[PDB]
Amino acid sequence: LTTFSLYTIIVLLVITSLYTLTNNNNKIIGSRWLISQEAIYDTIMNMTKGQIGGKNWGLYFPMIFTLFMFIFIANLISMIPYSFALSAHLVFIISLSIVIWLGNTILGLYKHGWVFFSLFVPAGTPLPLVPLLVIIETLSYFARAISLGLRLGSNILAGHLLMVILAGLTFNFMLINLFTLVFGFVPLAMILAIMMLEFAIGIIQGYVWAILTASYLKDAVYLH
Amino acid sequence: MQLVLAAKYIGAGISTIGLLGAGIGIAIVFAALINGVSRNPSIKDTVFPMAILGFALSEATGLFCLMVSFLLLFG
Amino acid sequence: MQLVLAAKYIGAGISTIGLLGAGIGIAIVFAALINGVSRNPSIKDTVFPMAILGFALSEATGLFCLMVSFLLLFG
Amino acid sequence: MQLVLAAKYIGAGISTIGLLGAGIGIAIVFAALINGVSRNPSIKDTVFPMAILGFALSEATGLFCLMVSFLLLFG
Amino acid sequence: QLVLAAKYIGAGISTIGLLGAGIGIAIVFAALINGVSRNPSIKDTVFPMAILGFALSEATGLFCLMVSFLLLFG
Amino acid sequence: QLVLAAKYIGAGISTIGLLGAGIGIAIVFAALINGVSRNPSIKDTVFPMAILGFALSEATGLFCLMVSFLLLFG
Amino acid sequence: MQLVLAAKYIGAGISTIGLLGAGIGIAIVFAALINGVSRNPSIKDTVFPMAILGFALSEATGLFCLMVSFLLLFG
Amino acid sequence: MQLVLAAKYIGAGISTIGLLGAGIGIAIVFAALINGVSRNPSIKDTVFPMAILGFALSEATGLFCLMVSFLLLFG
Amino acid sequence: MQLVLAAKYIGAGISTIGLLGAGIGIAIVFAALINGVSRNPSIKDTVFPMAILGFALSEATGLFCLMVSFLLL
Amino acid sequence: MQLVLAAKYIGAGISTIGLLGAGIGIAIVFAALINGVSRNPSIKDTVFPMAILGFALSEATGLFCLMVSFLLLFG
Amino acid sequence: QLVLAAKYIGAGISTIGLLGAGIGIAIVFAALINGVSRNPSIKDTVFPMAILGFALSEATGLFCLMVSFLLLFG
Amino acid sequence: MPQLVPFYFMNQLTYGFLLMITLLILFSQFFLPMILRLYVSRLFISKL
Amino acid sequence: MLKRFPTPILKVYWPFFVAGAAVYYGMSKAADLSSNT
Amino acid sequence: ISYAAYLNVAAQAIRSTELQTASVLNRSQTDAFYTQYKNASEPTPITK
Amino acid sequence: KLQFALPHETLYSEVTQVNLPAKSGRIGVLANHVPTVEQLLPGVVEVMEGSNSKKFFISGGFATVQPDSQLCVTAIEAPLESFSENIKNLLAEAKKNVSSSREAAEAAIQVEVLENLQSV
Repeated sequence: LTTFSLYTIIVLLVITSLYTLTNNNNKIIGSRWLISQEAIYDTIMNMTKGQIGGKNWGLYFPMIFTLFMFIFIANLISMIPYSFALSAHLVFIISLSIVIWLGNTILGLYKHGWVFFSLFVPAGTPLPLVPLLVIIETLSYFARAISLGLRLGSNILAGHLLMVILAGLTFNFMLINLFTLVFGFVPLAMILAIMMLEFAIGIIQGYVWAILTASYLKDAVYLH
Repeated sequence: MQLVLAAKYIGAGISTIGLLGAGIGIAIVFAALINGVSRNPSIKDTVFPMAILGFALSEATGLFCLMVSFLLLFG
Repeated sequence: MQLVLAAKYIGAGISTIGLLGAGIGIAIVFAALINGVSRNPSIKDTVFPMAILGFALSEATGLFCLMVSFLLLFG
Repeated sequence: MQLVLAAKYIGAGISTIGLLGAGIGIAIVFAALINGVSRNPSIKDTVFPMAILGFALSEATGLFCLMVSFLLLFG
Repeated sequence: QLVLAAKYIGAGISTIGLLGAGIGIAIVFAALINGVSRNPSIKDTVFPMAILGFALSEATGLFCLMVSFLLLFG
Repeated sequence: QLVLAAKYIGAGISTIGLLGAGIGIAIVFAALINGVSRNPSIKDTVFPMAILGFALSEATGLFCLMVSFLLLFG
Repeated sequence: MQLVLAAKYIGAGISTIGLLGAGIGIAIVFAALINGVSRNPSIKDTVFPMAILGFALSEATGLFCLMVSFLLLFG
Repeated sequence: MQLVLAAKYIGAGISTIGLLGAGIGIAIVFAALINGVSRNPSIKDTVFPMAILGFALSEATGLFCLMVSFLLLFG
Repeated sequence: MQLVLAAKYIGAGISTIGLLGAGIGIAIVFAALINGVSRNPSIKDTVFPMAILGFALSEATGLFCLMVSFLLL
Repeated sequence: MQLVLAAKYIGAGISTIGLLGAGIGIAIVFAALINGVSRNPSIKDTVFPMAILGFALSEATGLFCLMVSFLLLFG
Repeated sequence: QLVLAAKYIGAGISTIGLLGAGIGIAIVFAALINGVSRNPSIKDTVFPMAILGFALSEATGLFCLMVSFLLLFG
Repeated sequence: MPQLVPFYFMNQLTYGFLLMITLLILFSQFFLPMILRLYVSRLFISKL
Repeated sequence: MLKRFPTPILKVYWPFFVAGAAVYYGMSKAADLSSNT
Repeated sequence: ISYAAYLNVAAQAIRSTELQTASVLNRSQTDAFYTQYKNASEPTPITK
Repeated sequence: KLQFALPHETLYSEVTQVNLPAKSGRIGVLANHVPTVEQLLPGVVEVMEGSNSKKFFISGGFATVQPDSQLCVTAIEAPLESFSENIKNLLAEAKKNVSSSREAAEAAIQVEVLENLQSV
C-alpha cells in the first residue's frame, strides 16, 4: 500500500459528497453548506473573469476552481492530527507548479508564436540595456516556475513540523516537574494559536495560488 | 563529535536572528491601521480583515526562521 | 566538554540579538497611537483594543526568540 | 569530517538571516494597502491584485534564501 | 579556559540585542512630541499611554540585559 | 578539507544578499499603490514603470544568489 | 589565561555595538522636537522637559551596553 | 595555501553583503519617481530621464561591490 | 602575548560599528533643522540652540564608542 | 604567511560591506531630487547642482570603503 | 604572524563604521533639496546650515576610517 | 511533519496526476455547471 | 443538476496536458535515478 | 483654473435625473456681460 | 455641532460622525477631531447625527472643523436622490464635448463630475 494513494482516495470521496450530498434536495434557496461554495464560486468567477479577461476566462474557471479546492481540501486533511500529509510529499505540489509553468510556456508560444519572447521585451529604453531587460525578465519568468510551488510547500511543511516539535517539547516539559503540567495549558494555547494560523495560511494559499497563476495566465493569454 | 554538537547549539542562535524582521513587520501593519482608522473612522469594517491578513503573512516568514532554529537546536 | 558548554553560552548570546526587532516594533505601534489619537481624540475607544492587539502580536515574535535563548541557557 | 557537517549546519544558520527582509517587506505592502483604501475606498478592488503581487514577489527572495537553508539542512 | 572565555564573548553578543530597545524608546517619544505639537491638548490622556509605551520598549532590552547578567556574573 | 568547509560557509554568507531585494520590491509596490490611490488614474503609465523598478530591485538579490550557487555547487 | 584576556578585549568591542541604537534614538527625539516647535512656535516650554525625558530614557539603554563593556574591560 | 584559498572564498561571501544596500537604493529612487509623477501628472517627461540617471548611480555602487566579490571569488 | 594583542585589535575593529549610529544621528538632527526651518521660517533663531544641543548628544554616544576603541589600542 | 595572505583576503571582504551605505545614500539624494522637482517644478536649475553635490560626498564615503579594500587586497 | 594578520582583519572591521556617516551625508542633502523646493527662499540661510551638518555627519565616518588607518599602519 | 527522501516519487506522482485529471473532468462537466444551473434557474424565475 | 456538459479539454487544456505527460515520463526517470540509492 | 470656477462648473453640472426647481436652475444659469474698463477705454461688454 | 450650508438653503445648520471627500482623500470626522481646514472636493457625503444617517450628493465646498467643534461645512449645492438617468445621458454628451473644448477645463471638470456620478 501507498499512504499517499490512500489519502488521495479520501480527498476524492470528500469532493464527490461536496457536490452531490451538499444540497441533494436541489433547492432553489440552496442548502446551507452549499452557500459557502457558491460565494467561493462567485469570488473566483469574478476574479478569473477579471484577471484572465479573455473569452477563455470561464474556460479556465474549472481549472482554477480545482486549483482552489485541491489546496483548500488538502490543507484541511493534512491538518488533521492523525492524518498523513500529501503535502509532505512536496514533489507532487512542486511538480504541479512546474507542469503549469511549462503549460504556460507552451500556451504562450502557441498563442504568441516565437514572438512570445517579446513579452520579455517590456519597453523602449536606451540601446545598451534593451537586451538586459530581456535577461532579467526571463530570469523572473522561470523564477515564476519555482516560486509558486515553494511558497505553498513552505507554509504547510513548516506548520506541521513546527507544531510537532513544540508539542514534543511541551510533552516532555509536562513530564519534567509535574507542577508545570499543572497549569501546562498556556503552552497548549501557544500550539493552538499556531494551529489556527496553519488553517488560515492554508486557506490563504489556495486563493493566493489561484490569483498568482491567474496573473501568469493574464500574461499568457494576451501578450503583456 | 563534540564539534558537531557544539555546531548545533551555535547554529540555532544564528537562525534566531531571522525572527526580528517579522517582529518589526507586525508593528508596521498595526501602525498603519491606527493612523488610517483615525483618518476615516469607519473604514475599519473593510480594513480590519486586511490587517489580520497582513499580520499572518509577515508572521509566516518569521515562522520559517523559527522552524530552522528548532531544527538546529532540538533536532 | 568545554567546547559544548561554551557553545551553549555563545549561542545564547546570538539568540538574544533577535529580541531587538520586537523592541522597535512595539514602539512603532505606540507612535501611531499617539499621532492617531492626537488627530482624532474620540477614535481612541475603538482604536485602543486594536493597539493592545498589535502590541501582543509583535511581542509574540519576541517570546519565541526569548524561548530559544532560555533553552540554550537553562537546557 | 566533523568540520564538513558543522560547516553545513552553520552555513544553514547564516542563510536563515535573509528571511527577515521579506518579513518586513510584506508588512510595508500592507501598510500601503491600508493607506490606499482609507484615502479612496473604491481603489480597493484594483489594488487587491497589485498588493498580492507585491507580497508574492517580496516573499520570493526569502524563499530562494530558504532553499539554500534546505539544501544544507536536508542535504 | 574555554568555558569562561565563552561566557565573556557570549555576553557581548547579547549586548547587541539592547540597540533595538533604545531606538524603540525614541520612537514613542518622537510621536509624543509630534502628537503634542499637533493637538496642543492631547497631553492628559496621552501621558499614562506614553509611560506605558516607554516601559514596554525598555522591557525588551531588560530581558536581553537579564540574560547578559546571567552569563557575565553567574 | 578546510576549502570544502569554506565554500559551504561562503555560500551561507552570500545568501543574505537576497534580503535587500525583498525589501526593495516592497518599496516599489508600496509606491505603486500610493500613486494609484492618489490619482485614481496614473496607473496606465505607472504600472510599466513599476515593473521595471521591481525587476531591478529583484536583480540585485539575484546577483547575490548567483554568487551563492557558484560557491555552493562550485 | 591568554584566552580569557582575549575574550574580554574582544567582548568589550562587541558590547560597544549596542550603543549605536541609543545614538540614533537621541537624534530621533531631537528631530521631533524641532518639528513640533517649528509647528507651534510656542509648544517648546512644555515640550522641552518632555524631550529631555525621552532623551534620558533612550540614553539609559546605551548606558547599559556601555557598562557591560566596562565590566569586561576594567574587570 | 588551503587557508589562503579558504579566505578567498570566505572573503567573497562577506563581500556579497555590501550589495543589499544598493538594491534597496534602486527601489528608493523608483518610489520617488512614482510619487513625483503622482504629484504633477506632468513632470514625467523631464523626470523620467532624470530617474534613469538616478537608477544607474544607485545601481553602480552595487557593481563596484560585485566586482570586488568576483575578484575575491574567481581571483 | 600574540593572542591578547590580536584580541585587542579585533575588539577595536568591532567598536567602530557602535559609531555608525552616531554618523546617521547627526544627519537626522540637521535634516530636522532644515525641514523645520523651511516649514516655519522664523523659528530658526530659537531652534538653532536646541539643534546644537541635540547634535552634541547624538555625537556623544559615538564619542563613548570612540574612546573605548582608543583604550583597546 | 598563509595566515597573513588569508587575512588580506578576509579583511578586503569586510571592507566591501561598507559600500552598502553608499548604495542607499545615492538613492536618497536622487529620491529627494525627484520629490523636490515634482514639488516645485522650476526649482530644478538650482537644485540639480545641489543633487550632484550630495551624490558626490555620499559616494566618496563609499569610495573610501572601496579603497581600503583595494589597499588590503592589491596592496 | 597572528598579530600582523589581526592588524589587517581589524582594519577591515574598522571600515564598517564609515557606512553610517555615508547614509547621513545623503540625508542632510535630501533635507536641503526638500526645504529649498518647498520654500524656495529658505536657501540662503539653509545652505550654510546644510554644509555644517554635512561636515559633522561625515566626521563620525572619518573617525572610523582613522581607526582603520591606525590598524593598517600599526 | 517528519519526512525522508522517497524514491517512490513516480508511484506517488502517478496517483497525484490521476487525481487532478479526475477532478478536472468531474468539476468541469458535472458539478460546476450544476452551480451555473442554480444561478441561471434563479435568474430565469427572476426574469419570469 | 449532475449532468455532463462537454468541455473540449483537448484544445482548451491541451498545453497543460502535454506538460503533464512530459513530466510523468521525466519523474519516472528521476525516480529511477534516485532509486539507485 | 480658479477654485471657485471649478466648483461653479461642478455645481452647474450637478443640477442635472433632472427634477430641479427654477431657482436651482437660475443659480446655475444666468446671462450677463462684463464690460472691462481702463485707466477710461472700455473693452466691450463680453458675455459673462 | 455642524453647520452645513448652501447659499439659498441649509442642510444641517450634535452631529456625531460625518464622512467627507476632501483634498486629503477621504476623511471621517467623529465627535472631537482636531480642528482642520480642508477644501472639500466635489463629493458624496454622509452625515450621521446620532445613528441617523443622511446621504447627500454635494457639489464640493470647503470644510473646517472650528476649535469650538462647530463643523463649518460650506458647499454650493446638493440630497443624493435629487442629483439622481437623464444625468447619465447628459454626461455622455458632455463627454463628447471634451473632445473639442476655459471651456476645455470645464469639460474636463464635467468628466470629473461623471466620475462623481459613477460613484452613484
